[PDB]
Amino acid sequence: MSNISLIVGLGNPGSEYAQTRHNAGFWFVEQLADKYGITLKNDPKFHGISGRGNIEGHDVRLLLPMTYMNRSGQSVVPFSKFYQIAPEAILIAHDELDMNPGVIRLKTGGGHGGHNGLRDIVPHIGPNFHRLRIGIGHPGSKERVSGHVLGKAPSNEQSLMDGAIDHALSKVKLLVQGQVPQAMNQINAYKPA
Repeated sequence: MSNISLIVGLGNPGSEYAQTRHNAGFWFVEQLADKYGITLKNDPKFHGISGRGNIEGHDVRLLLPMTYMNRSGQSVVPFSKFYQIAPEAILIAHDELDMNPGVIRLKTGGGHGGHNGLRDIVPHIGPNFHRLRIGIGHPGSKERVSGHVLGKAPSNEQSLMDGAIDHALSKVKLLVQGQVPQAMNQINAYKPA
């Protein structure tokens, strides 16, 4: 398998969206960056914030599009093309409505599953990148999906998500070292303590 060399977190820019569920991807990558001392800087050429540094012995790029969620491909696509990074070396972390808080899965391939950030990316780089699906829960009905992803979770659900994100963080070494099947087993087995 390919080592993961680019890790992307999906979300919206600005303080008003920083704590919302739809930024789950941003939480993972920001926390990963600070865990390893990687600095995320403004990178207007690619419509995002990005960084590069050593994670567990591998040189890894980190990216947060600043396009707004539904336009995320305007950053992920030219960035990965410029550095010639194949989809198979990419992991994209994102909120997953179809899984509850505290559930987290690593997935390879497939389509966007209705996720409007992934909808903007699959068309242009294809589906064969890896995804870290961070469960944010489903509110109950189609009509409330937007207010749920665009809202801040209560502290109980937030702890569940943070516990799930902490677990995936501990598996990133397997991902960057090319061990994707092991990482998938070990991430996917998580259940809150």
